[PDB]
Amino acid sequence: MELKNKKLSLWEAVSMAVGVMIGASIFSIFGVGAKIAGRNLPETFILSGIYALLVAYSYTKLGAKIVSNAGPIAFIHKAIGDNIITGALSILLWMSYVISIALFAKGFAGYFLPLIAPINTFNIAITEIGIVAFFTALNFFGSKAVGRAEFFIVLVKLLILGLFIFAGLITIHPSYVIPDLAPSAVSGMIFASAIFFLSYMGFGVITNASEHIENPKKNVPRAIFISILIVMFVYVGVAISAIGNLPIDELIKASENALAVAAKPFLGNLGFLLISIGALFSISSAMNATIYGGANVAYSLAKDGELPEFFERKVWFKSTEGLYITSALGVLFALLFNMEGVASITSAVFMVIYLFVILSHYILIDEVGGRKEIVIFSFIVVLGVFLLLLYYQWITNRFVFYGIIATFIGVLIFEIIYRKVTKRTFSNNMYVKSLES
Amino acid sequence: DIVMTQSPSSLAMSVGQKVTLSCKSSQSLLNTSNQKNYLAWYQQKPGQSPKLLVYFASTRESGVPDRFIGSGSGTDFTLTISSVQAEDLSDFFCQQHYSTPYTFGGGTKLEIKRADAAPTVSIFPPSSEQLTSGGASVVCFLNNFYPKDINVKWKIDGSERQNGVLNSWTDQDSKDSTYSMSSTLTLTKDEYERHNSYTCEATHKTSTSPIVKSFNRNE
Amino acid sequence: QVQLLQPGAELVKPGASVKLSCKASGYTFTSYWMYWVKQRPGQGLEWIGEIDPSDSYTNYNQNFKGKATLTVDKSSSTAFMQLSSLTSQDSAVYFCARSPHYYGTTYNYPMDYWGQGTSVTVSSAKTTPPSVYPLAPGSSVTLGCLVKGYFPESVTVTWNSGSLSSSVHTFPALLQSGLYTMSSSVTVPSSTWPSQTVTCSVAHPASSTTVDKKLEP
Repeated sequence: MELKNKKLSLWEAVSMAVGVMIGASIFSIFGVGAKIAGRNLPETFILSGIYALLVAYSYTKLGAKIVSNAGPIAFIHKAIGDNIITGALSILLWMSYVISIALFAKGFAGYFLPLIAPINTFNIAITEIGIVAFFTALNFFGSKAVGRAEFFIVLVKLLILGLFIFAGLITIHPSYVIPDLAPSAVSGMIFASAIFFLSYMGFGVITNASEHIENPKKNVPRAIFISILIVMFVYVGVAISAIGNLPIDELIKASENALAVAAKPFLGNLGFLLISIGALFSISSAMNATIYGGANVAYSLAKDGELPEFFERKVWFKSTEGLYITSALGVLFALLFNMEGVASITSAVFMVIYLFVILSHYILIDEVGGRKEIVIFSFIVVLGVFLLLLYYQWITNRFVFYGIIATFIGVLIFEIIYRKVTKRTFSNNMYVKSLES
Repeated sequence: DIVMTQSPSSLAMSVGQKVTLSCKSSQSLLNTSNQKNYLAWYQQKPGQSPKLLVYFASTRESGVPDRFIGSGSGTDFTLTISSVQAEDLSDFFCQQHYSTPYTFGGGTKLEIKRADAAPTVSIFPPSSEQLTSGGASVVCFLNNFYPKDINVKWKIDGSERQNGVLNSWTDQDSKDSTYSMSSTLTLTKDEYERHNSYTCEATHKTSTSPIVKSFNRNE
Repeated sequence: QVQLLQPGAELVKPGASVKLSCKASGYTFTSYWMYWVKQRPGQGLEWIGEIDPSDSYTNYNQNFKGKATLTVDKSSSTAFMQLSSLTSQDSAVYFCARSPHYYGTTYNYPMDYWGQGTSVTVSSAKTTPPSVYPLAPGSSVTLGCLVKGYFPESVTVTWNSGSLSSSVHTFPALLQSGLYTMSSSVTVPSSTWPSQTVTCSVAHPASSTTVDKKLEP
């Protein structure tokens, strides 16, 4: 008998990525971009988008020839074969989801409390543990149910943020928008663009779902490209409104719910509540997509060296212990570091993943096509942004610097241990057609 | 464990006729959220692996003839064979694929009814390489007859013999729905060579007169 | 295209063990369950257990707990069933069979692709190849092939390398004095024999034996 997976259309895939991207940038890390970038935030989103499109150049070329739910791990194995590098990168991919869950946990709390509450290390942890555990339990009753609502939640929050843009363009303060020129603000804008690389993390949910996407050779590259452009214009369109309606120092003060307060001067409490409600569900749908679509896929891949040919995406479909591990280390990253920390580690983990993808594109450039000049250029740009991020933490928050360095080593060390015990190998079964199908 | 019960035990059908095989389970095989019934039907031809016909109660497996139709829900299930063909002769097994341990029914045997046919009888002298090796056996083939009931009479020089006879019946033929039978009289080389007339007499319902095949050792 | 290779027969002594092999091809081995099924002569089918080839997760029928052990080898796409301390009860045909998995769902599936089954025979010593004797004598001519004195079961008799299969009768084996005897018949027109050629090929996998016999008058 023939089994077949439920396949996603182009726009369902686009919506999925747009959802996680908006939930991670607009409603989560916006406060960290207020402090570091200031009035130069619209430029930060443009600059981060440029980095993303250079990475997209590699992803779209590779994703048009190499189809796999393994995502970037297929590209890497097609390039440098099976080894501890490839294996550590697959665990790193799983980690990218783990740390993102922490990022969403903090963002949720940042809009939950100022809606219903004090703000402290204990109250934050309570709101964080409570929302993660709810999604951990959602596997057993309603992860599929929320997953069916994801497409609607995205359309609504786009209308919510869509009114936020055009209604804000009547009450703008053009004097607060005009870009800063001072060196410390310019370098601050550049430093923020490094932490805001994660703002375009749609690469993960699309490629890890590529075999569950209709006409994947066509619709995966398209989804990645369309999805970046939508959020880039949304980011900028929102960033201008927020800064040109509230003093930036008040936004740094009210960091955790930056957009909630920024609506009050021009929409009232009807707008405040709308942005607060719109934020919670935005993050909710982003978490559901990250855990049930991303983390579950990346975990089984790192654990087994391959993925099942047939599985339900919107539940933890295999190795349930991984669900709790993903949820646990998701809290362990939200407990230690603050929003700046989590965001900094997230971008660092993503960049190393992207660096090896651009390298894979270069190794396989004869097979997949593209210009060598652009690939080499993309590699250097991403490498520089990565170093800038590491240099920033080295001097600003050295605890986060060691938090980043330990992760890459810890992931590398665990891979050595895992490959010794289990002997797990990665095979081309990730991307080679199953013969029966 | 889920107990699977099949009915009837066996049925004899001529080509083109309709039959309904039933399968019963001690527990409901319906997944309340799925709305699916976890019941499968199989076909096992003699000496072969079971072949999947129907799954989830009513979905025909790829390549399976339209003549097989599954239906039912909960505890009561049906496999309809609208027009039994010569090839359909086999055991039919139901299996719950709902819950481990997975359990099969005991089966329903289907045999084919057809017109009466007379056996083609062939006698065979002990092979040259057979006797030049110790023993000597005389074989008689009774081919393509109906019904299955048949008898072989062996005669040494025109006198009855049944001491070293071995009788073997084929499974029903999947093409013409007939039976065939093998009868082997095994003797020692010494005893085989002390006689001349070897006779094989086939008695079958189709005639009161037995069909006779013979050979002499001096020919 | 999708198939499961099983050896035809295994002879083993009482108290000993066998590792029955099931070699998969045509599909991704680790994406489907492997089930195993026992069938004794004149009986129905009994599900022994299951294995997930990806992580070696097992689930057994209680009746076979401690009797059978299921393992896989991923690189060779092979599933194994070990049967322990063999008795007369364990002599039977053992099938391996594929089953769709579909992870994270409530759907369980039946068995779509089956091996040909290994007939396991539990007996003390005495594996012996068959002696193959030809059976040569209007319009049609019946030829035969006699397969005598072999242990254990079974043999396959094929005619003219398979090409002659239309008029073929395979007579079931009978046990006599610890040894098996079976027969095979073929029918051809009188204009196709003695010219052209008619040959019975007899295979006995338990002794790795193949014997050809040309039928001549």
